[PDB]
Amino acid sequence: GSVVIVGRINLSGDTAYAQQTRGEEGCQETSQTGRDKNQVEGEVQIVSTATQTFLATSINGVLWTVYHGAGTRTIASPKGPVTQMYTNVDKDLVGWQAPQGSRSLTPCTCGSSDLYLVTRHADVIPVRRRGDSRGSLLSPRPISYLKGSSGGPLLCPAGHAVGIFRAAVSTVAKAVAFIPVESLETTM
Ligand SMILES: COc1ccc2nc(C)c(O[C@@H]3C[C@H]4C(=O)N[C@]5(C(=O)NS(=O)(=O)C6(C)CC6)C[C@H]5/C=C\CCCCC[C@H](NC(=O)OC5(C(F)(F)F)CCC5)C(=O)N4C3)nc2c1
Ligand SMILES: [Zn+2]
Repeated sequence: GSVVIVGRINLSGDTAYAQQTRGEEGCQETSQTGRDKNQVEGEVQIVSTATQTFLATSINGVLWTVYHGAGTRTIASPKGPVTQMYTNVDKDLVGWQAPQGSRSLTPCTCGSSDLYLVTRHADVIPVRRRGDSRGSLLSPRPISYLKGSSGGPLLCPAGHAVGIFRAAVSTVAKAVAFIPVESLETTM
């Protein structure tokens, strides 16, 4: 079956807000056909397979997500199922050509230490950068709050993309792992 856009997250100036466009019944049927006529908008898509929901982030003209969510699946589109352009399991990274109407985030060149994880609810969670692929949460959170947010963006204060959220370190989450925008460009 195909990955399906079921909603999205829009970044408005210094804010993010979510919208739902599809429920479980529509997700299951569109996953089967791979045919999706819904208009696309936003930098972050809420995506779903038959059985898992997660996020996808547009960067550099590619809609990126995690392999552990998408597998090798196509993504539903107005012209039917679209094959992945990029698949790297070692990076836990897949990507498809970005849908017409999504807006690509700008890769960050700030070097900032303050990062902001966007969750699937448009919650913006502060994070302290610790290198290029890890971040420490300012307040620990039950991992429940972060589940379903893989493939969403870490942003810098200016709103640029720093990386794709991959996994969380926990024992309550204390830290997060993300794929740096630099690794996406190397893949590309
Ligand atoms: C099948 O072929 C594959 C190929 C490559 C691959 N690569 C990774 C790293 C992987 O890991 C899985 C899924 C990740 C996940 O849960 N991702 C988040 C998420 O939201 N997923 S999701 O959207 O709910 C879902 C599953 C898509 C629907 C974003 C978190 C939020 C909450 C975590 C809840 C407890 C989990 C804590 C765990 N911790 C961790 O693995 O930490 C490490 C670190 F210590 F950081 F190094 C990475 C290696 C160890 C974790 O994050 N995952 C476990 N599976 C695969 C599988
Ligand atoms: Zn920046």
